[PDB]
Amino acid sequence: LLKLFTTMELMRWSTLVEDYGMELRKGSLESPATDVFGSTEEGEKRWKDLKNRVVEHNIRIMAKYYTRITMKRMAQLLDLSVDESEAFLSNLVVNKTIFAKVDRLAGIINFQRPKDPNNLLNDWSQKLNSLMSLVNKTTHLIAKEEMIHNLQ
Amino acid sequence: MLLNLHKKSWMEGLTLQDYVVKEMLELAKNYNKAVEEEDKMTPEQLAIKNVGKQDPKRHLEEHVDVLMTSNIVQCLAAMLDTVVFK
Amino acid sequence: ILDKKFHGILDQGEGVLIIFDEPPVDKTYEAALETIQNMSKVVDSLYNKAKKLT
Amino acid sequence: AVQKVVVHPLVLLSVVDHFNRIGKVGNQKRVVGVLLGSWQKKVLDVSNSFAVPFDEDDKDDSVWFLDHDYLENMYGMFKKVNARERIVGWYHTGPKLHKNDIAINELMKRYCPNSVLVIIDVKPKDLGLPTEAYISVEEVHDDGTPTSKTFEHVTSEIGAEEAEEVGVEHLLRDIKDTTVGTLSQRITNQVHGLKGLNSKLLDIRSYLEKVATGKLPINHQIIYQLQDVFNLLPDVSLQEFVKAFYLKTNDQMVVVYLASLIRSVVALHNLINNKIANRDAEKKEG
Repeated sequence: LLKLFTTMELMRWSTLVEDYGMELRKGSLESPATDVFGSTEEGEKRWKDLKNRVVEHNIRIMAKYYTRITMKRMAQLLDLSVDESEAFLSNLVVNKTIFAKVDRLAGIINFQRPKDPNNLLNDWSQKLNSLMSLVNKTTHLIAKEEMIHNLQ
Repeated sequence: MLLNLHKKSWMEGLTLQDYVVKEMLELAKNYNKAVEEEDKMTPEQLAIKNVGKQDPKRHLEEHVDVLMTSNIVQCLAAMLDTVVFK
Repeated sequence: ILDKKFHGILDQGEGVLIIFDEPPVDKTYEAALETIQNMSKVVDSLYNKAKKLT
Repeated sequence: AVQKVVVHPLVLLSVVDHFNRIGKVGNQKRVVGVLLGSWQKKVLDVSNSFAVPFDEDDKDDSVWFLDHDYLENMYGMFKKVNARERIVGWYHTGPKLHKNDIAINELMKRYCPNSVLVIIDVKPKDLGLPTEAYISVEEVHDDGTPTSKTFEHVTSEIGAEEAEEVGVEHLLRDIKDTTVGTLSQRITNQVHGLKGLNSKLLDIRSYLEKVATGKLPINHQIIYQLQDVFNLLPDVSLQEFVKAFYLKTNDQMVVVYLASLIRSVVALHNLINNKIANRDAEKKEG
């Protein structure tokens, strides 16, 4: 359960279904497994909430980790089907909190920034961030020159 | 040495650390529109008649040097890629 | 798209129908509106310029 | 602890005046003195300092002499006239560090735990930056010796204060603040380019001298580890910003369209005023 909590381990959902369908069998303790999983009611919607969580978590971490991606390879790497991703991503766009992008003619889809409207921070990042670290390299490589010139 | 440590300290930038380049130009094109229309609205009302009246109110419109020096800064700081890089 | 707008250009083969424009560009507009009257002034002054000489 | 400071050049003339004390009478040729510090914030502040009568011999290079009445009760008189100012560290000349540095470090730490000394120069014709600041911590080594109090460096800087240039900037008269666009940035250009790549020529030269006969920076592997931070850009044989091809095109785009439009409007400023004002005041013949 803590293993599910930081990138969730890019896995097959049914292995976790093994690991958490053992819990209705597990011990005399069965009522948390009843409330979450062993219910033919809201707990079955909690099963489907775990489905929601796994596809939603693929969205949560992979929407950081997207540059360019095909459609159906995504659809089968979401621990689910291909055409079922129609509904299974229409819910993730009525999620409406991730700005996204898909193409159905060529399959190349993509979750990214709104298409480079401001080109500045490339220049700013390189010049200011790295090259001001490089003008600090003078300030602290003369310090490390003094470090090595202790014994020199 | 205090001249050195006045235009090296008491004026900002210890010269490794200046070469704001762009967001100042967003604000500066705000400048170079807002200052511009006021540079436009006034000299329409210059002495377009033949009057020999001699009593000015003085405001000295012109707004040249802001444009000039700020955009020399903008061009030679847009140079920074081709200057510091290669 | 025809009569009204929300500036959605026909983006047939993308899959977003991207709705985009930059309405503040009006520094250039405002400078054009300047030039139009700046040389109305200059042309009005040309009468003095080509009149008081000869 | 100590990270950056605020230092005002009254300490600098308080170095140069004791340099005037021991220069013409020069026998031990060095200005070593005590840095009083109004320790306010994590940023440090100095408005006072005094130079101890002091010597430092060469043989065994650990013979050295304070003056503990001049160190204690002069500081007490100073605390009476200014209790805000207290001790924070010291200073010396002879920018080549030596072995007695760690001994006066041992004694400077018992007055203030996070003390900081100041390497100075008596004639900075530098790039430049002014005088130095350290930090004394114990990292001992990968070696296993008894405690190594090796001098770590604080990035030094300079602050400011009201009414402390009143006659001096009056005497120089060569003050030129608003001229950035012709000179004030090309000085920085010359400076950071040439003076940073020649410090980098000392980097390649010194570290290829370590290649030949030297330390060859093992066990301080932060040297080439931080040259990797330089090596964010490798620039391999086509100089590799052909992905920044269009990005640099879009960067040239904005400012050059600003140049074209705005400088045409700058012409529209200049020419009209020049022609009208000149034609008026020229055709008025008298």
